[PDB]
Amino acid sequence: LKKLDAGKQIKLETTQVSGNFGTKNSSGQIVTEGNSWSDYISQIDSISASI
Amino acid sequence: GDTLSTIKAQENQIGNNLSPGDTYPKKGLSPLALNTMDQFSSRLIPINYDQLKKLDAGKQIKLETTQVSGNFGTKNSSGQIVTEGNSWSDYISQIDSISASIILDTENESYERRVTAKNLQDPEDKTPELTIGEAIEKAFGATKKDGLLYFNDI
Amino acid sequence: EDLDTDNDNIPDSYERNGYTIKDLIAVKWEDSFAEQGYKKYVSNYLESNTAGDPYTDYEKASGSFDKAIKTEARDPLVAAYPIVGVGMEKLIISTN
Ligand SMILES: [Ca+2]
Ligand SMILES: [Ca+2]
Repeated sequence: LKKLDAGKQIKLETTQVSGNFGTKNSSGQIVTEGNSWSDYISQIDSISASI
Repeated sequence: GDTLSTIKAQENQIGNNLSPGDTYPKKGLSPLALNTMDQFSSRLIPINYDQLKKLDAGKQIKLETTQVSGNFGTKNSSGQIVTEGNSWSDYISQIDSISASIILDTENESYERRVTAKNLQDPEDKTPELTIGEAIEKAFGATKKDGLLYFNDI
Repeated sequence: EDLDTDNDNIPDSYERNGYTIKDLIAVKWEDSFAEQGYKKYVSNYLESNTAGDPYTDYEKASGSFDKAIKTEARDPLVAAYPIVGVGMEKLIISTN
């Protein structure tokens, strides 16, 4: 706190994010529960070039 | 005009059964207390200091029932009645959107009924059309004697 | 015709030209139906949810979906998507 009130600033860094994607079930209804992105993040990053 | 709190019924204040015309607690029993605010009945309802000063000067706290939840019963693949997962909030709006409400006082015994009303701007609505008299006769079970409707004797 | 690509209950040609729902069946639209109160519907013939809402083309056109949604939502080209907001009325401060 003594550092904070003397002018220093707190920086916020996002280490990771989580979230689901949408897909069709046996019916025509979109379901986005249990379809995580962390399963495909590494696989996509391992075979792709970032632009 | 200040809403002090809105509290949903916890496990202590849930009525297992409520028949038509019945009451929970049943007639002849004291009213149930509602003095817990959180979800696990671990916190008591607080009020402010100015609110308490209002309360001790004669002002009254009113109670308003905004909504009511509950289940209904049906038969599964066996002959056993199951009332879990079935809710009334799925059908409340659909029933209210196509029905006309009718009430009847009859000396402190109220009846509230909903009767299907046909839409005349929809050519594909085949629900039969009823007058007000037919709707009143159907909803309350009144009988006809000489072209007039009697509820039981009134 | 009898082709059905989106595999709903409405043929593709009826979707392309025009159709109306009567007796829970989609029929070719004729201009004489407008005096009876019927409506003319046209929608995508390669999709099952033309508007993006959960209900399909046949459900919306036939009104087989929920009965509390407005009549304007029954044509396939209008989405039945609610818009809910919150409005504050007053604030109470309890000094500690
Ligand atoms: Ca089709
Ligand atoms: Ca279609």
